[PDB]
Amino acid sequence: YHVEASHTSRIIVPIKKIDYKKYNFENTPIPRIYPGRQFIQSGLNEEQTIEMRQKF
Amino acid sequence: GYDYDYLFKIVLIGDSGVGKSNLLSRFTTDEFNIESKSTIGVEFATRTIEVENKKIKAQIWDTAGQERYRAITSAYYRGAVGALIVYDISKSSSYENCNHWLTELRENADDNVAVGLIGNKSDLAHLRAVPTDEAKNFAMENQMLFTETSALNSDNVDKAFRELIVAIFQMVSKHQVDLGAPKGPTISLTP
Repeated sequence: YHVEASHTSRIIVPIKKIDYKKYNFENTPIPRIYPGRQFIQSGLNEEQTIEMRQKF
Repeated sequence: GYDYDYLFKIVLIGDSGVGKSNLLSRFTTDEFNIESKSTIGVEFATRTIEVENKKIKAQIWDTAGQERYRAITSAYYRGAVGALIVYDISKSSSYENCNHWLTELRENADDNVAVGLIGNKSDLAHLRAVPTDEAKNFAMENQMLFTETSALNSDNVDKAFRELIVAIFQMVSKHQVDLGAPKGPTISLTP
C-alpha cells in the first residue's frame, strides 16, 4: 500500500477472535521486568483489577 | 531506690490509631497505675539502664489527643529531651502527619532534641502503603534515626532505644571525674 508524504492512509488487517476458554486473562499477574522491589499495595478493587489485567 | 544519676524525659509522640499503645506495651516496667491516657493525656513507662557506670532512668510519656486536647498536649513538651515519632506502614495518612509532628516538636520542645522514628507493625506485608526507601530518605534530611518493628522481628526497637539513650547521653553528659591526715596531740600557737 503506497502512502504519499503527510497523508494518512487507513489500513485493514483482520484478526481471529481470541477464545477465552484457553487464555485465562482474568487470573494472570502482570509481568514485572525488574523484579526485586518492595511490594506496595497500590489499591484496586477486584472489578477494576480484573478489567485492567484483561485490557493489558 | 534512688540510684539513677540522670532522668531523661522522652515523648512517644505519634498519630492516633497507629498501634503505639501496643508498641510500648512490649518494652515496659509495667506496674502501678495504667490506662491513664484518657485521664489527662499521658501514660508512663520507665526503665533504668547502665551506661559506663552512670545509671540512667528513662520516662516514656505517651501523649495522645483526640479532639479536645489542644494546649496541654503541647505544654507536655516543656522540657522533653527525646522523641520517638511513631508511624505505621499501613496507610499514607499516618506518614503524612510526620512533617507537622516534627514541626510542632521542634517549635515547642527543647532546642536540638534527639528524635527517632519507628514504624510499627511491619509484619503485615499485604498493605505496605509507604516504602522503606522513601522513609529512609526522609530520615536523612533531619539527622534522626529510623527503624521498623514487628512482633516477630524482635530486639530491633530495644537496640534502637538503647542506642538513642546512649546518643542523648553524649550530648547532655557534662564530663564528671571521680574527685594522710595529721593524727596526734596538738599545741596552740595562736597569739
